[PDB]
Amino acid sequence: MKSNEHDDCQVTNPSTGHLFDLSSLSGRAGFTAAYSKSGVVYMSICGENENCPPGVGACFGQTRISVGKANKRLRYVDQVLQLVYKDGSPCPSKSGLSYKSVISFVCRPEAGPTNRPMLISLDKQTCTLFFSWHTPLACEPE
Amino acid sequence: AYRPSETLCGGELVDTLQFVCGDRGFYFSRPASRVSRRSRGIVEECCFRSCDLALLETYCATPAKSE
Repeated sequence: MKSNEHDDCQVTNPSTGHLFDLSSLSGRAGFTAAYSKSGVVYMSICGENENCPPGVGACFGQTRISVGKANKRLRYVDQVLQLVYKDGSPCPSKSGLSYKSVISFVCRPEAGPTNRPMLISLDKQTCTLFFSWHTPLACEPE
Repeated sequence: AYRPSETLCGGELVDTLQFVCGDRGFYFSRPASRVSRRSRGIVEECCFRSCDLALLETYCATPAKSE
């Protein structure tokens, strides 16, 4: 089949033929993560979150600012399942800039307290949010 | 997508403050204080003019209170 990459949140590992399906993590309610003391981020995997304006994949729930439109561009980059969202709302930090959420899925076969969107850091100038997620669903057994 | 305000007076203003200043404290509107720090800022500025993140970030609450 043409390309192990697919704009359907599913990627096959060319090394062992492990099919990563992230649609198993998809959802309309999504997952809620705590950011600022009085704020939570809405995030839906490969789908749009209904707690924020239609089309929104990532959004902070205070005023409902979009930090990524619900796209599904999953890329497999060296054990890393990247789910990149773009076309959010204009970032107030720099008028005309846009937010972006980078979902980074990492193999954690032992599971743990890392099976939750872990905000790595926010690149202050580029309005880019990095998210870690350690799960055994995203692993290929070596 | 088109919105009537590129600077949402209120919404984007207070949310950006609360966003990164949630822990530090956010107060750009100061009526008084015995420190004579009663100077409001960014409210009318970032309502009608375009602002940079620097302004709001270095404002936040008080500029030298993390020191």
